[PDB]
Amino acid sequence: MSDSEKLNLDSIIGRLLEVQGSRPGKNVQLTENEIRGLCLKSREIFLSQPILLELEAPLKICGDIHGQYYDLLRLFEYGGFPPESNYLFLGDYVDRGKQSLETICLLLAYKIKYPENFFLLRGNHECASINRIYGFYDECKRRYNIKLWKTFTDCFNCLPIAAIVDEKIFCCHGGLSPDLQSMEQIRRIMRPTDVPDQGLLCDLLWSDPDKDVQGWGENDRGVSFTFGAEVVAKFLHKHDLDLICRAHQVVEDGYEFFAKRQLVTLFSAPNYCGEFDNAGAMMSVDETLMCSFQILKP
Amino acid sequence: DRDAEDVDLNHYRIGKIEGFEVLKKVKTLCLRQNLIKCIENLEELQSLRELDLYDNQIKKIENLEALTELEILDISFNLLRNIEGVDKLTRLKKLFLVNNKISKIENLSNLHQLQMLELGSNRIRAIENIDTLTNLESLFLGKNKITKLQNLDALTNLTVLSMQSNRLTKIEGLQNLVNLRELYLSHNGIEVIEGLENNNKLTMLDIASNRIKKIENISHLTELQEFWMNDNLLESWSDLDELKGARSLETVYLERNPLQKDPQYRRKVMLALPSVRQIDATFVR
Ligand SMILES: [Cl-]
Ligand SMILES: [Cl-]
Ligand SMILES: [Cl-]
Ligand SMILES: [Mn+2]
Repeated sequence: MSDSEKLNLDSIIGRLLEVQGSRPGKNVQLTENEIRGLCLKSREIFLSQPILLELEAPLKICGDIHGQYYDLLRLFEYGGFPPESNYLFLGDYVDRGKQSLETICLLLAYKIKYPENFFLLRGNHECASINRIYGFYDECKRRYNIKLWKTFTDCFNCLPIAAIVDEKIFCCHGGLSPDLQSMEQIRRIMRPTDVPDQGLLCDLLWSDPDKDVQGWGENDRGVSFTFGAEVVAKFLHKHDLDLICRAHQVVEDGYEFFAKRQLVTLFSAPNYCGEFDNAGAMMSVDETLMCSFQILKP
Repeated sequence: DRDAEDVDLNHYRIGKIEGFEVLKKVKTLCLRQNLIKCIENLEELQSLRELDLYDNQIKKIENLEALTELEILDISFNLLRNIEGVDKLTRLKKLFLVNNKISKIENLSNLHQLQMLELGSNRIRAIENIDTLTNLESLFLGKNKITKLQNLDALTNLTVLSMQSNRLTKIEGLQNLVNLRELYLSHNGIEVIEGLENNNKLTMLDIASNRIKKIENISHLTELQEFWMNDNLLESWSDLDELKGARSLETVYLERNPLQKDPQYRRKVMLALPSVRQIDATFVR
C-alpha cells in the first residue's frame, strides 16, 4: 500500500467518523471513485486470504448490522475503534435505510487499513442479485448509479464464507450444511462466486437452527434447510469444536443459545425493523478462549 | 417544531401523524423509519413538495388529496397492497413504492408529470396502464413476477429501464423506446439477444444471469460503454466481433461463461476489444 493511499484512506475514515453521535439520519457523501477504490483494494485482500479464515484470539465477534450505520459506530464505542480491538463480522452489512453505504464503506476501509486485525464474513444480503434483497441496490443507483452496485457485487463475490477461531469456535452467517463433512470442502470453494440457490455455500449463509426439528427440516425462508440440536452436537464432536457462532436471525437480547449452549446466535443491530424491541450483542473472545457478552441498548 | 422548509424526523419512534398543521412553509417532510401505521393529518400542509414515508407500517394510501403541489412521494418498504389515492397529485415527478406488496399497476392515469417510477420489489405480474406517462424518464420494475414486456410504446422519453429479477423469456416491446440509454434485463430467462434495432442510443446493456448462447444483433449499438454478460452460455469467441463497432466500450463482464475456461481468457477479450479498460471486476493493465 502506498503512503499517498494511506493518507487518502485516513481521510475517508475520518469523514465517515465525523458523524459520530449526530442525528441518526445524517449521511456522509464520498466520491464515486473513493467508494470504488474501497471495493477494488479490499477485494484483493479478500482473495489474498483464505476463504475459510483461521483466526486467533483476542477478537470481538459481531452479528448483523443491516445498514444501521449509527449502531455500527456504537459497536465501536463499546468494543473500541480499530486497531484497539480485533473484529469479526458475520455478514449482512447492507439492507434497508439509507445508510448501508456508510456501513459497508467503513468496514471495507478498516479492512484495507487493518487486513490482519479486521475480518468480514459473507451474509445472505451480500449476494450479486436482487432476487430477494433490494434495499442496497436501491440505495446505490439512488445516491450514485447502478454500476456502483455492480462493483459491490464484485467485492461481495470474494468475501470469505466461514471462520474458525483458535480451532474451537466455528463462525458463519447462516449455519451448518448437510453437505459439510470436512473443512476442506469450504476451502475448495473458488472465488469469485455468486451465492447459489443450493449447496454448501448456500446453507452456510441461509440455514437456521430449529428447536422442534430432529435432523434436517425445511426452512420457512424457502432457501436451504433447518437443523436440529443433535446435528450441532455431532458436528462439534466430529471436528473437535467447542462452539458454533452464527447470526442471520433476530434475537431479543442480542444473543441466544441453542443445543445446550453449544451454538449462539449473535445479532448486533438493536431495534431492527419496526416495533420489535430487540437489543444488540457482541461476543468477546480473550486469549484463553473465554467468551463474554456485551449488550447494546436500542 | 420550527417553521422551516425542511423537516427531518427519522428514527424518532413516531407512531401517529398528529399535529403537523403548524408548519407554514414546509416543502420537504421526512418521516423515514417510524411506527406510522396510517397516513393522517397532512391536509393543511398544502405547500409540501416532497413527502418521504420510507420504511413505515402504512397499509393504505389515503388522505393525500390536499397536497396538490406534491412532486416527490416516497412510500417505500411499507405494507401497501394496492395503488390508490394518488389521482390528485397531478404534479408528481417521482413516485417510490419500493418493497411493498403491490399486485398490479393501476390508478396512475393522471400523473402526466412523472419522470421516475419505482415499483421494484413488489408482486406485479404485468406491465399495464402506463400509457399516459409520456414524460417517464426512468421505469424501475426489478424484482417482481412480470412475464412479458408490453405496453411500453407510449414511453418515447424513457431513458433507463430496469427489469432485473423477473420471469421474462424474450426481449420485445422496445420498438418505440428510441431514447433508451440504459437497459437492465439480468436474472431472467432470456435465451436470445433480439429486439434492439431501434435503441441505438443504448450506452448500458445488462443481460447477465440468463441463458444467452450467442452474441448477435448489437452491431448497431455504437454507443455501448458497458456490457454485462456474466453467468450466461457464451461459447464462440467470434461473437465478440459484433462489439467492434462500439469504440467507446469500457467494461465487459464475461466471467462464469464457457468462454472463461480458455487459458488465455483475459487476453483474447482485450485483443478483440482494445477499447475496454475493465474486464469483469479488475482493470486492464
Ligand atoms: Cl480487485
Ligand atoms: Cl492488520
Ligand atoms: Cl476436518
Ligand atoms: Mn442474514
